[PDB]
Amino acid sequence: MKIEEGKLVIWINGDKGYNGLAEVGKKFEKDTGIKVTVEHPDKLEEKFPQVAATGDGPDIIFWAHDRFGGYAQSGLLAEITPDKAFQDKLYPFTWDAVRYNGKLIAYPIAVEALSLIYNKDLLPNPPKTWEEIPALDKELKAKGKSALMFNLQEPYFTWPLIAADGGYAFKYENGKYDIKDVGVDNAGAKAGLTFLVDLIKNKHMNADTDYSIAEAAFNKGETAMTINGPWAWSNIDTSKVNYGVTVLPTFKGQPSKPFVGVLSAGIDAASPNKELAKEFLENYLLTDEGLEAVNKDKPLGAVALKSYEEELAKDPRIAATMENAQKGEIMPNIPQMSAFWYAVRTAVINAASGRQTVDEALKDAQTRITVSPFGGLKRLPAGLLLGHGPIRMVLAILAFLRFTAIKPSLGLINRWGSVGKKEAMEIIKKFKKDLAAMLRIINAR
Amino acid sequence: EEGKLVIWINGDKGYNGLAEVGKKFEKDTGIKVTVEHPDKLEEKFPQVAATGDGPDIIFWAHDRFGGYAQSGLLAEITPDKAFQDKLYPFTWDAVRYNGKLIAYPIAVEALSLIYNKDLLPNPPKTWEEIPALDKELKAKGKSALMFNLQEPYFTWPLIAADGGYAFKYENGKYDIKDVGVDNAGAKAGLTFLVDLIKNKHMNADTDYSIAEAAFNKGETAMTINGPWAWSNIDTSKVNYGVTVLPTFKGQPSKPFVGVLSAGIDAASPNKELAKEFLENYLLTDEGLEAVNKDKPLGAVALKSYEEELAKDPRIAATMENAQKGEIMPNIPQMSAFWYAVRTAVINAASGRQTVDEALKDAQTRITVSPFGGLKRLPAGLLLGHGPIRMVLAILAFLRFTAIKPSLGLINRWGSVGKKEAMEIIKKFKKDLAAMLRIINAR
Ligand SMILES: OC[C@H]1O[C@H](O[C@H]2[C@H](O)[C@@H](O)[C@@H](O)O[C@@H]2CO)[C@H](O)[C@@H](O)[C@@H]1O
Ligand SMILES: OC[C@H]1O[C@H](O[C@H]2[C@H](O)[C@@H](O)[C@@H](O)O[C@@H]2CO)[C@H](O)[C@@H](O)[C@@H]1O
Repeated sequence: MKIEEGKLVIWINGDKGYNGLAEVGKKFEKDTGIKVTVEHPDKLEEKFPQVAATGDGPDIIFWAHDRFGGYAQSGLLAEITPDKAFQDKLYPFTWDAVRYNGKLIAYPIAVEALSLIYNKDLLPNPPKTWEEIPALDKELKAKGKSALMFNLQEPYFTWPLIAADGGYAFKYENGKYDIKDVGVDNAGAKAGLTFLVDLIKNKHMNADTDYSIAEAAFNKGETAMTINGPWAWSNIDTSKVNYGVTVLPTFKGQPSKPFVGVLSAGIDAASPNKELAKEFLENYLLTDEGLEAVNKDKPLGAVALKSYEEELAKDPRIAATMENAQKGEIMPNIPQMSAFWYAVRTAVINAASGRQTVDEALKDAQTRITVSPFGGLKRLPAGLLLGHGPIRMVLAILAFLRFTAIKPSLGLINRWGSVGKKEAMEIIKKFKKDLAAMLRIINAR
Repeated sequence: EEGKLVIWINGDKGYNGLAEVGKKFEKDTGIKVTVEHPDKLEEKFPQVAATGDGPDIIFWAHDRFGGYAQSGLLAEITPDKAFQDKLYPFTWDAVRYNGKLIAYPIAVEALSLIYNKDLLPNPPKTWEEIPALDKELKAKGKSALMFNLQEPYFTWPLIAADGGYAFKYENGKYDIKDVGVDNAGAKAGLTFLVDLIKNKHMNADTDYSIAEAAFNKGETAMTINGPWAWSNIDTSKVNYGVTVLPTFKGQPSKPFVGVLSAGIDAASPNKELAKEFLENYLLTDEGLEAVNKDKPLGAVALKSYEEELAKDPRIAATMENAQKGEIMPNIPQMSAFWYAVRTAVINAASGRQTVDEALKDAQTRITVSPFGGLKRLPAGLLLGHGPIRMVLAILAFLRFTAIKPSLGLINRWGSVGKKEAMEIIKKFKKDLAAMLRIINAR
């Protein structure tokens, strides 16, 4: 939504406790008279880099830390410099997750990892291994039930199994990720995705199953197990299903390795409410009371705030969450992560639907990820400098030529003379908007 | 501002007489007409065009307008058939570019040999006479010849005499690949000029102001200048004659002929005002007379008044030297030509370069000038290599067109110095604003 000075607009995912966040925003307005609006737009992580620094986006964006590296590379995030006093209140490993090229670029909020969730009434002792689940499903099927439903549309949920036997995103040693060494192709990844695919083939799961379908099934008591994060516990509580939260099953004796996200709050680089945002984040949200308000709505997991984390550590569900976290890996925050997640999402969906073989799917994913950094434009359109092409491109290259004090061709200046007054004026105004965004990003540094 | 008129014209021309017709315009229209004469106005204009910091009307030799037009800085002019017949057809030609009229022709101007009758009763008819002439005058405490050596315009008539030429003219087009700055003719003309200097007949530092002061005080017998110069000379009370330029190897001195022209900025909100001013106030008998009465224009483009003044012997001399020379080309490449020859002449004059050095340098420099427009991006730009301004510009292009930049390019964006990038981008925004003012004025 359109940002004004003297107000705060926040984006969070629709699965997070946005209503509880709205409540701490209410206390903020009570004290400051500054209105806080919380929104949960669809595809906000894709949306943000598109509207950032223009004024059409939020002042504050919430998301797992993995996407913030790409934002920062674009310069879309304000640098966070909290006082050492505040920085001490949060676990250091959580600040690590939001540090990019020597700069802190967001506030860590909570650590989230997937767990195995099970119906204690249907399944008193959940399976310790993935390999046991087919026999278990056959057993539950005879009673009109299902062994396991979790959404297969999002790579976040299937990745833990794919990584169990040796799959990895980017090779990590010391403090660096090797963008040339991707592990989506290897034997471990294939074995993990193959087991998943066989699950579907043998009718133990359906390839179409998404978040909504899996949640409803578990919450209605139709399935004995699901895989989900702390945010899901609220709805399960409401359905009164007697459930347990535990360690994910092993694959080939090895733990499922979930990617660990740190839910983090970023401040838009061009925001005129930067001081406002930092006050809200530091002094209202990242407190025992602010976190409890959000956690009350939808559980955060293990909060980054030492004070409240120790208080919530007692909960067995959170201990299970943290146990899975230790067995998994903190997500890298590098820009290539976007390419990784996109390529792997395609591979899992294609393999699961029998659309491609496992080997075909993963080879494609690996190639797509390995080559992504080498992308970008390499040549201008053949006749752009001659004045050939869409009017938008032509006015853009004329702008380029003027910026660099270089004389345009005759074919190009003819287009400039021939363009309609209304057409050129709308196209340019957009350019003005782009230039203004660029200046705001540089100025915020 | 809207409802005001700002005009630029060279400072040695009749800007005061021009301001007079402007007060006339203000009397009948209520719109104030401001006249300014910035130094290097012909170089400054493309810098300030469409920004709001420049003039509504710019006066200059037709020479420079082909370049202005190519950058879209000029408004197309479309006078009636009635007004067009008022001016000589050959002057409308000089202000034709890409099948469009881009300025109003005012007057035709060419250089002439001006001489002191008291010091030199019969002026030299050849150039080769001048050295010995200088010796004769030096014994009387005088000088033979002083004229501006800092501007290629004043030297060119000598350089072009023995076969030096700007751009070849075949058919109805100028051969952009055929430049004659390095040939034997150009060599002979400049070498002589240089030997003239090393033999202390002239000084390489001599500029417009110095030469004018010397002639008008009667310290030098000759100078080389345009019709605009006659006004100050009249006032100095020096008895002078305006005659044909000297010869060189029996061949005539070939001055480049200029048509003083008035042009309107593409972004002017007062274009309608400007056109009425130029057509109905300036380019009349009364308007031109007012200007010519300040500083002589030469042979004006208005048929009527040119006929009334083709009686003055000074204009007769002007036109006489004009026939011997050539009308300047108005192509965009003319800008690179003048700059290249300016350096070659200044360099040779100071012994900084030998003549062959200076001309070969200018020649290849004029032949490889990119007025034909950009054909390729610089090597490695899209890979993120090059000067920061260019890299920032291409990143802007990419954002404008929603195209993904390379990683090298993205790396330059994060690596750029803040103050440097900010000044470049603020500049970009002003450039974009100028483009919009041009469109908004249509
Ligand atoms: O899918 C719901 C769940 O996904 C998120 O994980 C993301 C990752 O963070 C994104 O950058 C993108 O790559 O897709 C992944 C899902 O495949 C969050 O970590 C989590 O909070 C959110 O609820
Ligand atoms: O000398 C280079 C210069 O020559 C011409 O400039 C003349 C101008 O045309 C005259 O009207 C008068 O102002 O004297 C000037 C030279 O001092 C060209 O018009 C100009 O573009 C070129 O650079």
